[PDB]
Amino acid sequence: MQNTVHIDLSALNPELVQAVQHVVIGPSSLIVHFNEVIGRGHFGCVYHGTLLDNDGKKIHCAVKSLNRITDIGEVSQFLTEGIIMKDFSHPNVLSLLGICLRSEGSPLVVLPYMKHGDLRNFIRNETHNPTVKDLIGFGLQVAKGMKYLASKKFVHRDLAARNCMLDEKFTVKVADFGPVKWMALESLQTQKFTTKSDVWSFGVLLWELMTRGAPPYPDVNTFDITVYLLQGRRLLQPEYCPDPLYEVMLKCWHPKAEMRPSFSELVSRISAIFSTFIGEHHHHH
Ligand SMILES: Cn1ccc([C@H]2C[C@H](N(c3cc(F)c(NC(=O)c4ccnn(-c5ccc(F)cn5)c4=O)cc3F)c3nccn4nccc34)C2)n1
Repeated sequence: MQNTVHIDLSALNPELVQAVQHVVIGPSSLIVHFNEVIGRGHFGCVYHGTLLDNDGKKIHCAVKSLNRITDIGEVSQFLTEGIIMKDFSHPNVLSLLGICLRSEGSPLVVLPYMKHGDLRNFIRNETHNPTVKDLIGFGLQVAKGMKYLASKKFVHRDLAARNCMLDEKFTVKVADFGPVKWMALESLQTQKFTTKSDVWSFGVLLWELMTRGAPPYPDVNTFDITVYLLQGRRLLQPEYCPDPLYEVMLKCWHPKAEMRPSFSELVSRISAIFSTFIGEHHHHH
């Protein structure tokens, strides 16, 4: 039976199994709402979950599972993915709550629940219609999360609005659901990624925010993005986007990687722009 698979934890890489052992969740503290699916694919599924804290109070979570398991390699990759987040501790970066290892079945990767889902779908929703200032604030939040990750020498490689999520307090968490329109020029040419190519992707993400989730380069199938960028062309300034914020976008797309601002510089510059735009806003950024 597929629900009787038993994983030999001693087959896993020693550093991986040490990391998993520090984040174990006892099954008695977790209710997986197997009938409440957040998202499903061929290989995995994410469910609503309830964690019971040490007072018996409820923590809403999301619980990742593998579907059918046939080899230890699938399990190792699944756990390695979860453990990426283990040492992330920042308000603007998605964290790992832990890993639940029942006797049988898939290991379960437990994450804090993000009430408002991914940032791109959130800002595209016509009944959310976020204000200019709140969109700037979301960008500032992403910049703060990326400043933290860059300080840990973590290169994201797929920063985009679709990979950020928004929780109940409207805190943005940089994440990766697991991308040529977001890639730096040098990454398109060499397939090498750095923090400076994350800065390029952040520029595109800011553009996504200020267009309320318009697809960048919508005609991409009709031209070559490398040629476009080599000839100096860039995404055009969104309507209602403040001029200094568009200049920030342009700096992120400098053809010379070393000339792009650091994420520390971006936090300072966007915080200045946020502070002087006096408009309606709702969220704590
Ligand atoms: C076809 N389909 C569409 C959707 C899905 C499922 C649901 C979706 N889902 C989700 C998002 C993630 F983003 C993750 N993330 C990771 O598993 C992860 C692994 C390793 N490293 N990072 C990371 C973190 C920070 C960083 F800088 C770089 N990487 C990760 O984020 C897991 C999820 F289940 C959630 N949907 C709604 C609400 N919530 N609430 C918590 C999680 C989610 C996925 N399927």
